[PDB]
Amino acid sequence: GSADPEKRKLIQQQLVLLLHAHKCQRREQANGEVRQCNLPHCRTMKNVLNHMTHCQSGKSCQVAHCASSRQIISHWKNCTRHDCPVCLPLKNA
Amino acid sequence: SDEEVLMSLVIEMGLDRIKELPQLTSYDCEVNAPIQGSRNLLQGEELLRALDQVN
Ligand SMILES: [Zn+2]
Ligand SMILES: [Zn+2]
Ligand SMILES: [Zn+2]
Repeated sequence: GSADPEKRKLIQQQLVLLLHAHKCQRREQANGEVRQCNLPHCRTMKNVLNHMTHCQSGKSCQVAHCASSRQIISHWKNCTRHDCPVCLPLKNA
Repeated sequence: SDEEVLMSLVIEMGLDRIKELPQLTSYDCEVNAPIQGSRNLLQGEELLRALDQVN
């Protein structure tokens, strides 16, 4: 396809939210079954993360944010791009 | 990626402000966020371990 700069901004925002939510949830799983963070959409992406761990629909999945989140996460893991317009804020900051 | 950095990015990017979160599509993600061809779309609990500061 053709890269849209705006999609790449929504993608990196969803990535930051996924990374926050994971860390948030890790800080919760040690501090009790808290689920107290009120950041917008934080609860949402925590439930998305737990969905896709035990999910098996894969790309067939229409649960909001599952397919996309799984793709964005997989990218960020392997993205070694110097220049990447998605990851550069997170990798280098 | 310190959680301190991630909170700073969350606030610099507007995510602390109430919003609609768009439901991106797998297609728009495969385009604008390509996997290597590794073709390794992480699943199971490994998919969470990735997020633990993986390079
Ligand atoms: Zn949170
Ligand atoms: Zn799913
Ligand atoms: Zn990247």
